[PDB]
Amino acid sequence: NAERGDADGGTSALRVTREQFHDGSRGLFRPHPFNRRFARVRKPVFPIEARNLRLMYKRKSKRRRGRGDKSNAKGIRWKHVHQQAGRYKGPRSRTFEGGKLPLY
Amino acid sequence: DIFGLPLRPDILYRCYWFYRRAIAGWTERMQLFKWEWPGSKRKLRTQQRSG
Amino acid sequence: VDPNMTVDPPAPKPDRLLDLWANRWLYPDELDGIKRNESGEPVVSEIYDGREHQKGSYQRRGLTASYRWYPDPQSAHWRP
Amino acid sequence: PLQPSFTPSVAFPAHKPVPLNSPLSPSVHAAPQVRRPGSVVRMNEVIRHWWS
Amino acid sequence: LPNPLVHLDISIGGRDAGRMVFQLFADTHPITAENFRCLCTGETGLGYWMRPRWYKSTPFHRIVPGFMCQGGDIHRGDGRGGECIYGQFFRDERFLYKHSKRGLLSMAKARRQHTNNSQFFITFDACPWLDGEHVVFGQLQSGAEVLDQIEEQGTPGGWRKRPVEIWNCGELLLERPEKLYEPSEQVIPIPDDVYIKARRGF
Amino acid sequence: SHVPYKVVRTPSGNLPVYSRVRKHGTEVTTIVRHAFGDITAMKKDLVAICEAPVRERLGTLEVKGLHVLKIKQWLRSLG
Amino acid sequence: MASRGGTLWHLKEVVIQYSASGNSSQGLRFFFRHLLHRWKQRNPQVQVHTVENKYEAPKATFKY
Amino acid sequence: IADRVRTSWTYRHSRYSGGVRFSLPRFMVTKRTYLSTKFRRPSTVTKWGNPQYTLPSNVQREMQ
Amino acid sequence: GTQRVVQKRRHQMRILHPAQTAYVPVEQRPPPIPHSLTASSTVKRLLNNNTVAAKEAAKRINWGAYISHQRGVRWHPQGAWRVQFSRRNHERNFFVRCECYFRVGTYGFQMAKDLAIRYRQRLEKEWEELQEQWTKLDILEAEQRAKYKEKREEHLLL
Amino acid sequence: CNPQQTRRKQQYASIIGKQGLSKKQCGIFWDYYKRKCKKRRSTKKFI
RNA sequence: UGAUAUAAUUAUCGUACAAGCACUCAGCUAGUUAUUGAGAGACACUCACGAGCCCAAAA
RNA sequence: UUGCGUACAUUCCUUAAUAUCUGGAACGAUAGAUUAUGAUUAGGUAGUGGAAAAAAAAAAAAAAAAAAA
RNA sequence: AUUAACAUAACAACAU
RNA sequence: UUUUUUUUUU
Repeated sequence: NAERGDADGGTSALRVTREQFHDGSRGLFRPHPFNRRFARVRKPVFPIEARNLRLMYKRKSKRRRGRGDKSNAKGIRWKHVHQQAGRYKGPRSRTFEGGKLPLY
Repeated sequence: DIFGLPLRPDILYRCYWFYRRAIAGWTERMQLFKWEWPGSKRKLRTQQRSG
Repeated sequence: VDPNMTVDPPAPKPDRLLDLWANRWLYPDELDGIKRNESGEPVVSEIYDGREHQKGSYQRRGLTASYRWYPDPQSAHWRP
Repeated sequence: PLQPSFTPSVAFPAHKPVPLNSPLSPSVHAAPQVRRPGSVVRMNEVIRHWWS
Repeated sequence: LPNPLVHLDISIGGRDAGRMVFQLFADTHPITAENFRCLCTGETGLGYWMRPRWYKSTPFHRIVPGFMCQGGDIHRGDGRGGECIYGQFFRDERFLYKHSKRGLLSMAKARRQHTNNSQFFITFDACPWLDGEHVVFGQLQSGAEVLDQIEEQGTPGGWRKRPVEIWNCGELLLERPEKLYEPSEQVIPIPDDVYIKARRGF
Repeated sequence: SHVPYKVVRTPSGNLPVYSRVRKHGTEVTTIVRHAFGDITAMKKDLVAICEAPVRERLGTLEVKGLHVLKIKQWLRSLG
Repeated sequence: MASRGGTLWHLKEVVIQYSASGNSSQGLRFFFRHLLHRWKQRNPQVQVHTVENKYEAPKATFKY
Repeated sequence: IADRVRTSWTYRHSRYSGGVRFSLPRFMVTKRTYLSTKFRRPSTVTKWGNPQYTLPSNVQREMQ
Repeated sequence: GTQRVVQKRRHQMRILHPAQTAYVPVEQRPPPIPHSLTASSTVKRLLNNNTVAAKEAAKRINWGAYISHQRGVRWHPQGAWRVQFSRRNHERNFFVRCECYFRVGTYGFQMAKDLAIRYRQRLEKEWEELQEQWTKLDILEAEQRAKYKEKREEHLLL
Repeated sequence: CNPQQTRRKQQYASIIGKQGLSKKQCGIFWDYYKRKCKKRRSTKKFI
């Protein structure tokens, strides 16, 4: 059972060999997934090696300031124009409130 | 329970990298600062009478 | 230019509907696997005739005899 | 075509399950099978489920 | 309920021509019928331009003998105008009836699809080629002698020999053309009232 | 059994199901751990039962909303 | 393309340089086994040649 | 990957980001040196790329 | 070290907790309402408005008509029946993506449904047949290859 | 951070993909090319 | 030959324009770092275990 | 009286959508080939977010691949 | 031996 | 050695 070929052009009880993998000598070429050489996708999963290990998820990239105008970096103009140039950006304190007494 | 577990490359990634980073140890790659060099402190060109 | 010309036939009925949505027309070799009834027509025809579902559909794929537009009263397609 | 020179080889339909009795059944209810280093089940399911 | 019975008084060159009477198909075309009846009665007030939405004192900008005669413009009266009670433009309606009778009424259209307005036209003869492109909502019941006189003022180029304007309008208080297909009942899951109710908060 | 999947109990004798709160108490979901077998059908079942979306994470099954109790009782019936 | 009533083609020769060990050439390699033979038959008017190169990226040259 | 960007709650994972769709028109532009046509067009080619002649028909026929 | 204290709420001398429901076993689960319906405005407002008029309208609304007992056939907010059939084949270089639509304004609510059903049913069989032909094609190819190899060996023997 | 690096990379790329290059030929890239070749030869080594 | 067109950059309410730098090219040169921090209604990724988690320095 | 010139169509063809709600909770699945009348769309300083690239170095995976040789 | 800026030369052009 | 440890429970 589960070994016939039931071919087109009517009916035919042609026996076939059920094989997951083949060399194409007697059918369709079915290479094993255990080979990067024979892989169709650039990023395989199953083949284990030092050069294949993946996170399975996109990783955050670096973003350096002052690298082109078109870049997705943070603001550069605000930091320079509309900002206190004192190397502290304010009083060297922790409870400053703008003249008025702190909360505490 | 040892030899019959799902294949998890994700875990292996970390596990692999751990050892590699460990192996590194301490690198001597260093660069000098402006003050670390041997030099003076005085100016070179005063503002007056020289554009 | 023949004044005794006749109106173009209606839209054709393709044998296979997969080619309409596929990226390439089936080759002659592949078309050999088409089941047919005693009448000679595809067996599949019983389920569905295969008529046009939308205005100016087959024309887009070029299955029509000739190309026509709004100016042509013989034409039938979507208009903005 | 009717009488080829060799027995053709064809795999099970990927759009359908496999009998449990078959060694190539990754289902949980698969029957016991004595395997050896190098034995691989039908990857159709295994690749899709790389963690389960 | 009984269908509306509107009337129009035409004046050719300042002379009282007569009084034509039309019957609107409210049963089949409620919206369309309603539009025309409201415009004729002038019971809606002003409009977009602060103008009264009334067919009174409107010229016919097109008179083609044996084909049709256009008119209804309230803004300019030339043809590049129109305004419905609903607004500028309104959606079309099912194409049930054909154009195979003398005196049939039908709305006009612009280059675009949905450009229906107050602008209508009366057909003088059968127009098969117009089938499906226009909505039929009215039929002449009496006063063909006025349409016959109006036909004389047309030219092949659509020119006008003498002024043609509607003097008075109003509504009277007290066989159909062919059909394109056979109407049949349909499944209406969502009630009509719901659509109205949705636009107000509910 | 009539299920293509099974669940493994904790050492302590508890089901692998918990809750999850994120974004200062504004995203409450449930977490399912230790899932084997045909998970594709499991997701269908879960979604059907819970009337809520299901996300397939990297080795964990998340379901929108708090359904811990429901999940637990569902699992207990299957065994 | 067709010319003079479809009695004259433009495309003459096609050379394809690929590798037998590079991973980037996987696609080419695959192509060379399934669709190459099928493609050739359909276009008998065009010559096709292949060049093996290990330490070189794949490419294709076309002659008209 | 996929057809479009999925904004649904079902697809909000880090594993769904990245990738690029194939495009023939764009493939012949991306990563390709630009070449100007100025001072390069032959005499046999019109402004619109159409074929051009450089000899009277009479002469052409005589020398054919 | 450091302490991480969580916030809590009080109400009637009771700790407020999120809503939770138990499990109710069911022998047979009925089909769900298509999600596509929500893509319109009439239902969107209905859902977004918690009022007696909405709750009454809900009752009146017939939800059972939009349910389709056929894979590949779905409702669309455009007022149509969408037919979906997507398949890929790299080996044979064949990719199909059906995007057929059956408009209501052209045929009708039931007619369109029926038609769509029929179309999907047809496509299934078509695909089946194509696959069956591809297998024999493959076989044939194999045979030709073997004969060519034998012919090649003949020349070496000569 | 300049035009010079582009020239060096283009030059390098033009010679990297070859075999049987002499020291006099390689130039400044001799070390790199030798390391590349030795790296490549690693695959042919068996137990 | 016909038609058409106010170098570039920063600040500024203001293309502000008769304000500031630059003849040109080559080399160098301005957001570096969590064994110590983090999700706080102007935006915060992901893995493992689970009512339990981590284990410091010797080694 | 009747006229006419004029700025802007996503009619045609080719792309794009990452702060949980565009159908999509669909289909397919061995790892996605881009929806043919499909709805909203795509001017932008400051600020914020997503994605593709930068020819190099390291890794003990650079020959199970048709035909030809 | 060596890139650019910079310096000189040769050839190429006709509906003018 | 640090942190966490339901306010519900027929």
